[PDB]
Amino acid sequence: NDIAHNLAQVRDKISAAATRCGRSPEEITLLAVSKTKPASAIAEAIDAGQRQFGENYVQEGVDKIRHFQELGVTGLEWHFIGPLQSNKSRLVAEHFDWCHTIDRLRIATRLNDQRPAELPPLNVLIQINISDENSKSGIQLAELDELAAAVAELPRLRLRGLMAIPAPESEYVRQFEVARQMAVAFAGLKTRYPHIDTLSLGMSDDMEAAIAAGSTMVRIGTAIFGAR
Ligand code: PXP
Repeated sequence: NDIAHNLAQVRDKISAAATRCGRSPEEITLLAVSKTKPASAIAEAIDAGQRQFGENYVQEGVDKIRHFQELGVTGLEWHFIGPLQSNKSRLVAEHFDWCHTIDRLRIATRLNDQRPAELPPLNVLIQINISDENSKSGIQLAELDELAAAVAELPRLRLRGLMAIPAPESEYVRQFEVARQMAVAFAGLKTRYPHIDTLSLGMSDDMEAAIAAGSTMVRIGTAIFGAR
């Protein structure tokens, strides 16, 4: 693999997908999903221009984070995008800049209470289980309003929007409709809540549908770093 080459290609596809549907490419944030890839591979991405990285497992994330802190690398943004058990919340709160997987209030409160006061608030997204009946992550859409309100008062967090890991679909129509469900909910949150600007939605194979539907952040793993 040439990570630098993949980055530019993915970025071209992102830019193509945004322009094709009348969006500025500036609206879509590329989040490089570096789970199960060595810090050397992240380094190749960092050198090529990538600054935003997503990790699914806490210790693996912190190692990579501590590592690039020691090298002195600036302007990085680390998103934790895997499920978050209670006993591993302290590590996420101390080292990450974003968490995409808030799906119950006890975990949000722990993250709030373990977040060092010198750090800016942890940017958090509420995860919706929009279409996956084999998953236990994410709330139902009916729960969004209540959970968003509870989480919105936590002063060491900053509620920024919604995330969803849709059940896998092959039909492009279903990818788009499911993503549109999320964008509608995102839209509705934004009419009421301050600084709702992030809809984390779309991976390597449903990128186009997700961007057409209104996603602001795609989470690309395979098309950048190869397979896992
Ligand atoms: C939460 C999350 N986002 C993004 C990805 C990236 O998927 P892909 O490799 O197809 O780009 C993954 C892979 O597990 C993921 O779990």
